[PDB]
Amino acid sequence: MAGRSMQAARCPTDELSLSNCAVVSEKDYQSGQHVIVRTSPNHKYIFTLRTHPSVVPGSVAFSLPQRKWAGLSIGQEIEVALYSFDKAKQCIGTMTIEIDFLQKKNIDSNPYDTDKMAAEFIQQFNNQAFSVGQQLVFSFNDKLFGLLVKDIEA
Amino acid sequence: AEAMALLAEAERKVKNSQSFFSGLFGGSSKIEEACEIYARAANMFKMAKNWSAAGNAFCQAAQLHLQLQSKHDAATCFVDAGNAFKKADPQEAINCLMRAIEIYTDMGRFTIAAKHHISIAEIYETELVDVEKAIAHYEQSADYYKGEESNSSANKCLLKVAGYAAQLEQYQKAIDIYEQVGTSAMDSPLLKYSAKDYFFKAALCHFCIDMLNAKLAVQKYEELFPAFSDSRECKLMKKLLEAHEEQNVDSYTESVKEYDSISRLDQWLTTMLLRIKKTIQGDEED
Amino acid sequence: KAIAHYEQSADYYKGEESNSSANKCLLKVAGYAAQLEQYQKAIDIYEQVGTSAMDSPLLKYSAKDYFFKAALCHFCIDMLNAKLAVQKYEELFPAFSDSRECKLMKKLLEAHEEQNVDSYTESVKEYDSISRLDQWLTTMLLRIKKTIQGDEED
Amino acid sequence: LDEQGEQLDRVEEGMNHINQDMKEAEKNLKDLGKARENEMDENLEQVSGIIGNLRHMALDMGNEIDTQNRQIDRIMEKADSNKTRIDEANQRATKMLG
Amino acid sequence: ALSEIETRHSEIIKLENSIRELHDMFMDMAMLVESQGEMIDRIEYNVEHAVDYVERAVSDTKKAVK
Amino acid sequence: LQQTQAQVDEVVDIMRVNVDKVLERDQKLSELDDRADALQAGASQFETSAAKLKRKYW
Repeated sequence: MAGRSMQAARCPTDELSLSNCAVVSEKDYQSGQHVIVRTSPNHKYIFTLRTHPSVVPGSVAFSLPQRKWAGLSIGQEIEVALYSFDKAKQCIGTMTIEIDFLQKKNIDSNPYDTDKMAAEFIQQFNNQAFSVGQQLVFSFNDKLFGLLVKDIEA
Repeated sequence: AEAMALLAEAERKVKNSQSFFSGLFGGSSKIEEACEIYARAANMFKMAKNWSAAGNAFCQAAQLHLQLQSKHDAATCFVDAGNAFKKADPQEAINCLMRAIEIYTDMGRFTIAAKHHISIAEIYETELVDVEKAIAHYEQSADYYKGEESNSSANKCLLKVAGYAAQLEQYQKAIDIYEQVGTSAMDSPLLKYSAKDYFFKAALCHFCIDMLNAKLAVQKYEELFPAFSDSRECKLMKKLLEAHEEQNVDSYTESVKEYDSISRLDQWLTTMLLRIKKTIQGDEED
Repeated sequence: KAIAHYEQSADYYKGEESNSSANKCLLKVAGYAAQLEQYQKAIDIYEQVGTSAMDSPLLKYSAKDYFFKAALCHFCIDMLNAKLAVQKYEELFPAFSDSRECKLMKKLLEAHEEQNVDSYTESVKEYDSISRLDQWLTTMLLRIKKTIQGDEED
Repeated sequence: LDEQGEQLDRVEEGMNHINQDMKEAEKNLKDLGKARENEMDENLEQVSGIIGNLRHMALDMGNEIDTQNRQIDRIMEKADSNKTRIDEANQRATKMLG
Repeated sequence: ALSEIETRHSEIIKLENSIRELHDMFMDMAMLVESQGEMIDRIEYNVEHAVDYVERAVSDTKKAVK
Repeated sequence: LQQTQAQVDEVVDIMRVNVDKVLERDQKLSELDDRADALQAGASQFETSAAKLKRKYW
């Protein structure tokens, strides 16, 4: 709870870059816990921790979407602190997302049933923290997409 | 006619006597005469193209002055002995340049100390390649030049630090250098048309630093982006680091030559450009 | 107090014909003094430097910006007092670098005198490219247009 | 360049009185002894003024640096002779101890 | 006059290139004399601190006769 | 345009005359340091020698 200064780092592999989880080391925090990244008085962002055996104790790994959302790079001082949600008024029950192809040089017109997408979305992004306007990337049938949280409902 | 006789003739006389040779006085006029023989010897060794016993002669000429009253002209003779073996290949000169530092540093003469403390790093990098100690002495001497606030001597040290922090590859410290020196320069008309060069030097130092600090350090340093060497920095950098964010090296390599068409590239920049181009390429595979 | 230090110190440097600091510390007096509070000192200083600047074959090219500083200080003056310096000074106006001193002025005098802003501001729309503007020049720009505000702003 | 050329004038201010004490303290020492191409055409005429201002101060900075180098020609000789005088005067003054 | 349109392009790009060549020599020139201004700063040290030793020493050697 | 080309190329050569100057600039900037640095100690130590001298002959 004290909040520890950490250094925004780079996501280890490409698997965890698709999870939108603050990848960390098993030696500091644990996967499942939630944290609030603090960069300035007017920048408080909330991430999901996801341990991984290739993170150096005392550094937090972030993916490009998080860094391209939180404006973070490999090597600045940030304060990360465990944050405990309020389940009663913060559990997601209906959430709108603006979806779009991540790679502009991979654009197709094939149909992808959303009914399968929502099911795979909850089967991969479960127990995660999502804020309004947050952008991330989803891998549907070996296809990268660029999600964008538009609205959340409790 | 050489001084090999002068050295031995004054070496007969350099005895620390306990006899009638002293009497009541020592050999004070005698030892000044002796050190003058050593002075004349050490000069004509350099006159005789010797370069190896010559700086040794300056060493000994100063050595027999160290314990008398004054290490001072003996310290300048150590500076001269540092100027002795420096032209030559032997490393004896650096030791004498230490001796000068722990006389001038030891005495309050940080100015001349910083004058040759930089030349030591010029030898540890150019000649006697020990470049992390060269850089530690550029940095230490720049600390001294900022001690007396002589700024651009320290900045000339900091380029040899920072410019050689690129191939030593601590980019995090390379960008830690050009900020506090160049944001101090927009008030100066002395360097303002140069200051944007330094925030190309700050900006292009990537370890793939893809934050908008590169999009913001260009702004805190308030900088008309329609400046026409910032056209050679800022929107240059836009094409250089948007194509990396496009993951597309081809128009990158065409536009870096388009920069070459309007301002030719030099060694430190070109090497860091092929460096960051490696980072862009190794990112565009995956 | 520092400007008094420059003043008495430049009095010593004047009385020793160390003309360097004699001109310099006076410039440090006037460049801040004019904008903040002292007005006749501005032209008196930049004319004291300007005459002996015109004298020496080393100095008479530094006089261009010195009489620029004498001119563009307006002292709640709407007039062509800068043009009084024009038909005073040895410009040799086929030297065009003084046109960035006075043809600048020959626009903006009648821009300020005809209380017009889209010619006054246009002068620096074009002059910012052909001369980089430091803090003091733009503060004086803002100074003469505060006189424009006092001419226009109800 | 101008403020540094008159900095060199304060160099002259130092050197003269140094050498004045050092043509003197040697004697005190022995006393001690005892329709847009036309817009391009306008840009060309802007540049025709530019090259005039260029060349005028180009010739003038030639004269300027030549003056500063002859000022250096003064400094070198007088400061170097005075370098000889300081070392002979210091060692002569010390060799008259006792 | 496609000959003269292509030359109006090409020769005048060479005109900017020539001014770019002198511009290279001039940014070299001005930043060089800039950099020299720091040796002038060390003069500013060694112009009167040199006097601050020398004239101050001869204030006591001339008065060492006293 | 070509009249201006010739004029400007004369001025390229005026800058080349500044390049002819700049070696004569920089070497002299070097050697004046090469004297001032060596002048500093001879200037510095003479007051100390003066102190060594004048304690005796009052």
